[PDB]
Amino acid sequence: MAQFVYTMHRVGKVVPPKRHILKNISLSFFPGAKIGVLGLNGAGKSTLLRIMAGIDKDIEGEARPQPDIKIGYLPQEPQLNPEHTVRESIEEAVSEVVNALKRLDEVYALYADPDADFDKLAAEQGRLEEIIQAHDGHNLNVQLERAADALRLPDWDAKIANLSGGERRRVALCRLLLEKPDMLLLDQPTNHLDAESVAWLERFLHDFEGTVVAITHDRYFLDNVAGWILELDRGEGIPWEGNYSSWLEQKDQRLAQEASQEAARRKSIEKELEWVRQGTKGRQSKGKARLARFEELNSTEYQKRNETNELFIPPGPRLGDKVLEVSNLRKSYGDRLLIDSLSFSIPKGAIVGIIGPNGAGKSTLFRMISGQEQPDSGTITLGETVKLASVDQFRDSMDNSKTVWEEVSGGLDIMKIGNTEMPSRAYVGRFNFKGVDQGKRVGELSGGERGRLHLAKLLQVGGNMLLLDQPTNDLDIETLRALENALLEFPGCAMVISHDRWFLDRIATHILDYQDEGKVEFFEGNFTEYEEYKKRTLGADALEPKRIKYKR
RNA sequence: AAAAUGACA
RNA sequence: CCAUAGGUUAAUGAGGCGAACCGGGGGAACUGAAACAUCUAAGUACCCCGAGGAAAAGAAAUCAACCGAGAUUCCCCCAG
RNA sequence: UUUUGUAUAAUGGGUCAGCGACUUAUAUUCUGUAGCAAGGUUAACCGAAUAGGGGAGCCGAAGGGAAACCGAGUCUUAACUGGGCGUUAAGUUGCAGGGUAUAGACCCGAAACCCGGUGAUCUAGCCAUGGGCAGGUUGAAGGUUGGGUAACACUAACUGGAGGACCGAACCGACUAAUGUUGAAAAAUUAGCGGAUGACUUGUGGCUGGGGGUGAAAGGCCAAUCAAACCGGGAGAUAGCUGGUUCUCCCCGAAAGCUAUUUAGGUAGCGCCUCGUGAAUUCAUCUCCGGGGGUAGAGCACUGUUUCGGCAAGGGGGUCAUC
RNA sequence: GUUUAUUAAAAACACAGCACUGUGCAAACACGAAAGUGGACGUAUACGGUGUGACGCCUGCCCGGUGCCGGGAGGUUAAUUGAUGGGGUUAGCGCAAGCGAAGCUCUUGAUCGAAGCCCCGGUAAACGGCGGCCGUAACUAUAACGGUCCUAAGGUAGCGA
RNA sequence: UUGAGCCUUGAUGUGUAGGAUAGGUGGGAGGCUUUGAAGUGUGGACGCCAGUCUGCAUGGAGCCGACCUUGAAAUACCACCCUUUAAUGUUUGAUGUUCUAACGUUGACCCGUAAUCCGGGUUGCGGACAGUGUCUGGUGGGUAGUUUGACUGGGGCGGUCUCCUCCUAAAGAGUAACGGAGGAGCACGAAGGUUGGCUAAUCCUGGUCGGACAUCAGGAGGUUAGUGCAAUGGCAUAAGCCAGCUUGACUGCGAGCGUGACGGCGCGAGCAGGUGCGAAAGCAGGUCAUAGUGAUCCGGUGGUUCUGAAUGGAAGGGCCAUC
RNA sequence: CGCGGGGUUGAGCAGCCUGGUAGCUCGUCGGGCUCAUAACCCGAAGAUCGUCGGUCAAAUCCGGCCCCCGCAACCA
Ligand SMILES: Nc1ncnc2c1ncn2[C@@H]1O[C@H](COP(=O)(O)OP(=O)(O)OP(=O)(O)O)[C@@H](O)[C@H]1O
Ligand SMILES: Nc1ncnc2c1ncn2[C@@H]1O[C@H](COP(=O)(O)OP(=O)(O)OP(=O)(O)O)[C@@H](O)[C@H]1O
Ligand SMILES: [Mg+2]
Ligand SMILES: [Mg+2]
Ligand SMILES: [Mg+2]
Ligand SMILES: [Mg+2]
Ligand SMILES: [Mg+2]
Ligand SMILES: [Mg+2]
Ligand SMILES: [Mg+2]
Ligand SMILES: [Mg+2]
Ligand SMILES: [Mg+2]
Ligand SMILES: [Mg+2]
Ligand SMILES: [Mg+2]
Ligand SMILES: [Mg+2]
Ligand SMILES: [Mg+2]
Ligand SMILES: [Mg+2]
Ligand SMILES: [Mg+2]
Ligand SMILES: [Mg+2]
Ligand SMILES: [Mg+2]
Ligand SMILES: [Mg+2]
Ligand SMILES: [Mg+2]
Ligand SMILES: [Mg+2]
Ligand SMILES: [Mg+2]
Ligand SMILES: [Mg+2]
Ligand SMILES: [Mg+2]
Ligand SMILES: [Mg+2]
Ligand SMILES: [Mg+2]
Ligand SMILES: [Mg+2]
Ligand SMILES: [Mg+2]
Ligand SMILES: [Mg+2]
Ligand SMILES: [Mg+2]
Ligand SMILES: [Mg+2]
Ligand SMILES: [Mg+2]
Ligand SMILES: [Mg+2]
Ligand SMILES: [Mg+2]
Ligand SMILES: [Mg+2]
Ligand SMILES: [Mg+2]
Ligand SMILES: [Mg+2]
Ligand SMILES: [Mg+2]
Ligand SMILES: [Mg+2]
Ligand SMILES: [Mg+2]
Ligand SMILES: [Mg+2]
Ligand SMILES: [Mg+2]
Ligand SMILES: [Mg+2]
Ligand SMILES: [Mg+2]
Ligand code: NA
Ligand code: NA
Repeated sequence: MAQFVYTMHRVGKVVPPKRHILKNISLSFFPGAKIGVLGLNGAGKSTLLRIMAGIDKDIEGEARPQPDIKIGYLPQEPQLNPEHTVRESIEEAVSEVVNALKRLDEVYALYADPDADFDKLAAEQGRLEEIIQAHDGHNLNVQLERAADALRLPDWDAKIANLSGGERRRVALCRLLLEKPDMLLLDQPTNHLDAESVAWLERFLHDFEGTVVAITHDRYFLDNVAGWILELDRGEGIPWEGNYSSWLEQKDQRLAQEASQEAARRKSIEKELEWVRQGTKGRQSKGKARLARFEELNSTEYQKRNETNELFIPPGPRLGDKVLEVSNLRKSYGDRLLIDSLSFSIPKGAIVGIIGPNGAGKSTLFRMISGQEQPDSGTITLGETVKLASVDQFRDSMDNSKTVWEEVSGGLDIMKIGNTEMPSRAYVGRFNFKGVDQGKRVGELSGGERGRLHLAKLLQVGGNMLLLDQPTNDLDIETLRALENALLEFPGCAMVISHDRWFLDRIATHILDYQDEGKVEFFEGNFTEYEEYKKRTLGADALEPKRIKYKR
């Protein structure tokens, strides 16, 4: 009884093609409930989040929150100001209190003035004597000095342009949170965070009540916090009570049963078609009712929209012994040194996984490798046979006003990958972009579809020193494993930057571990062999967490 | 663990 | 001994019949809809119970419209 | 009579005489006639009552708009120089008539549905009771006495009298043929045929009732009637379907087409007929004038097809670098 | 032995025998608005239903469809229950405007909620089903044999114009 | 045995730096401490792991406030506790086991009674189940009511049913067959409106890769080109091709006509209010035209006090737009 | 001929599924293992997707031509 924070009733949704990404989803939520939303890229999870937060009311059905609840919505790709700084971007969040202090000091100026002393005050200041109290505008200074510690935000002077990818998400998380809301709706909240930040956030989420609906492709992240699982497969809402391991078997069972029913329906249709095509045998019935039943049996069902399979990677020029060695590399920004005295040499035909904290120079390394930057010391020495192909860390380089096919190919009926040409339509189709899904504008694309398309567009240079900067951005399990199996077959060299060590556990052959002081160390092997190295030359240190919290 | 066959003189 | 159930005994009443009309309990289908299932035929035919010279109803928890009328029953309009 | 069409070998009629089919309330529209006339007229009812009262009410004299509302105007519209509907031409009540509506609705005619009752004296099954089956055969189990065994088993003679057993009359049936089909008979006669101690047959009396009975099962039987008995009622069910429709004279006089249709043999609007009113040199023939055609015919520049020339691509079988 | 009384007496019906299935007794089942009767003054060696039809030798493979039996985890799931949001009215604050307490009403429908169905097994003397194309051996006549596709399984014994 | 709620008792709340696990206001202040210390073992939950709460060991008379070096201060009552939970009460819900008193008894005995019916009385056995009533989901040819189109060179099977183009079609319009051939159930915020500008297919000669055919140059050419999609009629003033600015793909009307049996469908100058393009004259109420479709009823969503059943409101209607 | 289905490597089959992407098992050819052959291992080849033709795009759509495989020919 009681409770019942949020409700959805027969909430359909129709997209321009014709299909219903959501149809007949009727369910309710309760205080202090954690829901994890699963599905595939295209299942409608982000649209459901937008509806639940109330951004869009173009539904059929009802979607009601209980009155007097604060809703914090974290979207797929939060948009900030490339002009702002961290200080003036975070300061926006607590807006009713900065103006409260400013106006209170101005009223402290104007109150001693004998002009309308009993008119300009009783009507105006009184509306602020509690805006400074309920929100507590006096102690925002210590509030920020404390809340900065937990996230370990970038420096206040830092600019958004100078900010790195993970720190940007950190800032956005602080901005969203500071409102102290009840409903917390997040769409993939841990896109760029490392082990420390992800563990901290998934402890804080579990502690924090008020109901949290989280989109996540990460089994380990979901297991800690989720008390309920929403499936959201093909326009249906399947609620599961349990953990990921128990739900995965039920999902597989459902798929197997649906395939069996499909086969049975096929066989029935063959059997009835034979009778329909038989003769007449005299002046007898032929059964108009039976004909109507057979005609009704010809219905349609949705195949799983993207059971995407192994991607395409076209290798290019043959590559020799020199694989762009690096000697005495040192990098800094003003006085902030990222890397000092780094020297290594990648072998031939290897995959090199790069690991480290947020804003430790990982993207900077690719920047100076691709010629965008320069080294403050030493030199990187390219091999003359080396072809470069580096994937940008951010999806935000496409133009949202163009079609998928036009964006990838360039408006050419035949483009070329590497040296051989092959048709552009086939080249895109190799990335599971069928002819129907060809026509959607790249601004109308899910996160995973956008990532796949951007990867497909950039990988057409036909190079052989693939500098992947987090290709595992918004990839599902099957989408991830397709590329994970395609990469192991790459002839050329692959340098991969990522935060999820489980993906790298299957593909990495060389390791670049970042550390403090700007220390970057090379290693040859996989992560189990790295653990073997640590255990052979060990050190007793496991006291990672402290749980700073936010409020006093 | 698997292991079939070889015209007459 | 309880006491009830019960069995003889007396006087008083009703049993059945009859044409129509009347009140009550049940209650069709053919037909029309140019087929038909909601609907109409129709609370009609028919069955059953009960009286009376008539029977039922009947003295506002009724209408009306800020003006008012005064139980019930039947006839002519309202009005197809 | 029905038809495109009948001497038709298409229907109906043996003949006379009698009977037999467009009617009757009410309502509405039009026509003729009669009375009053911007008015006309009453209903129920009262009444020594076809009179006289009764004007409740109905129609008409004003329309427009969905409505408020306005008013010889109104609606539309922000508004019409507009545009739709109206003003400017008399109605109402009887009588007679032609239509339409609700009633059986011009008359005769179904197979069928529903309701209440009468039927198991014929026939289905079953229940209680008591009769019938001439005559002649065959030899089961069993038993006794002998043989055989340690005992059995087995065996021989005698005896015995079983059976949906055998042949065959009464009795019960009904396989073949002939006769008879306005019969002797609304299922029989004649010569043959099956069962004939049994799951038999028969007398008397009971029980099962109509969407129900009973059925050694055929949709068989339930009073000569059964894929739902008979009698009465709803009931003059419905019939876009056949048949029939009664005295006389004068005038005019068609259609078998289009569109639509659960529609093709029905119906509805229009085209074709008749009666009445009002109107224009209204309409028809002919001569002259102003028109636009793309048919018949003709033709091959075009779309195609068709031969014969002289040119000429270009090409194919061999001969070739037989790259 | 029985049957279409009145055009069909039969290969049809019945039958003894066989099998499956239900039924623990106030039995299943049938006639009955019900009381109550038959079953039966019987009691699983009994009674009802269905198929086959003495006797002899036998009765092969398939649980995919459709029925039946068992399971209860999960999905869906009625009546009841009426939390919530929206709307109407208005005592008042205003006296232009608008807001709107308590009550009363219209609507919306949170939670709870069984059997069935989905799902998991069995069952064929339960209703039923029981394959294609191509090559191959001293006359190329045919295939003991092989290749491949599909099925729930590919017709066995015995018969066969 | 338990889910859930409620009320009271306890406990828990470690950013940095003051002192070191500290949630908020307190109200203000030293009082707590002696139902026997700060101190001496450790009980145990937890921890961010320094320890702070707490069972028991003798004695049993102790800490801080205040100063504040940080934003804030001193666990030294009680308050809705604001947070986790830990309990005992406590209401409700479920799942169970036990009982007797409703109820069942087609178990035994007794009486009415000379009665295997019925009733009553004792006694067992079940027992809040079973059973019945109302509501409700499933199943339900066991039973009942009906439907199952038309054209058609007889019916059935086959084909077809609405719209557009050509021919049949007889030089106005219309005109049939199960006659001869093809299409449609759309698209376009530009492919629409103006203002500027431009004009094709094919063939030849020359020329880098490059040829039979890509781009370039100049000659013949003269619409054999093109139209957003079938065919016919059109198109150079282009209705074809290329750009700018654009929203007339406007609102209310509409002289007068074409075509339909009707429902309806089509063309339309001009008038009023605003609008775009152009220097203006002017053009623009969709697309070169002809297919791209569905009446009424019922209901949904916006606007409008037109109406609002005693009155004021409201529900519900009406009208306009639309599904 | 009235109505349906089919045609893909040397054999049997997918892929026609709403067009951008020609595959499978056996078999042919060349090596290897073995005294030698089968089996087994390794490596290759080839298909105008029946045909005439008409969608940016087909094996995939549609019309036709060719051949093959089934079905129906009822009431008198
Ligand atoms: N205009 C459009 N036309 C066609 N498809 C569209 C259009 N707009 C959205 N879609 C489709 O609707 C779906 C929206 O999915 P959504 O944005 O929820 O992402 P997701 O794949 O469910 O989740 P996530 O990216 O967060 O992992 C996608 O499949 C997207 O392609
Ligand atoms: N132009 C710049 N000016 C100042 N600082 C910069 C600039 N570019 C990068 N940095 C700093 O360099 C550091 C590394 O940034 P980088 O882009 O390499 O991040 P990263 O390690 O890849 O992080 P992430 O996890 O977000 O991918 C950060 O601290 C960032 O603020
Ligand atoms: Mg009497
Ligand atoms: Mg009728
Ligand atoms: Mg009729
Ligand atoms: Mg009386
Ligand atoms: Mg005639
Ligand atoms: Mg004739
Ligand atoms: Mg003649
Ligand atoms: Mg005659
Ligand atoms: Mg004659
Ligand atoms: Mg005749
Ligand atoms: Mg005659
Ligand atoms: Mg009027
Ligand atoms: Mg009937
Ligand atoms: Mg008898
Ligand atoms: Mg005998
Ligand atoms: Mg007989
Ligand atoms: Mg005889
Ligand atoms: Mg005999
Ligand atoms: Mg005899
Ligand atoms: Mg008879
Ligand atoms: Mg009948
Ligand atoms: Mg009648
Ligand atoms: Mg009659
Ligand atoms: Mg005449
Ligand atoms: Mg007819
Ligand atoms: Mg000619
Ligand atoms: Mg016999
Ligand atoms: Mg007979
Ligand atoms: Mg006979
Ligand atoms: Mg009994
Ligand atoms: Mg048999
Ligand atoms: Mg259930
Ligand atoms: Mg029936
Ligand atoms: Mg009827
Ligand atoms: Mg017909
Ligand atoms: Mg003509
Ligand atoms: Mg003409
Ligand atoms: Mg155009
Ligand atoms: Mg121009
Ligand atoms: Mg134009
Ligand atoms: Mg056009
Ligand atoms: Mg009112
Ligand atoms: Mg309204
Ligand atoms: Na998303
Ligand atoms: Na980065």
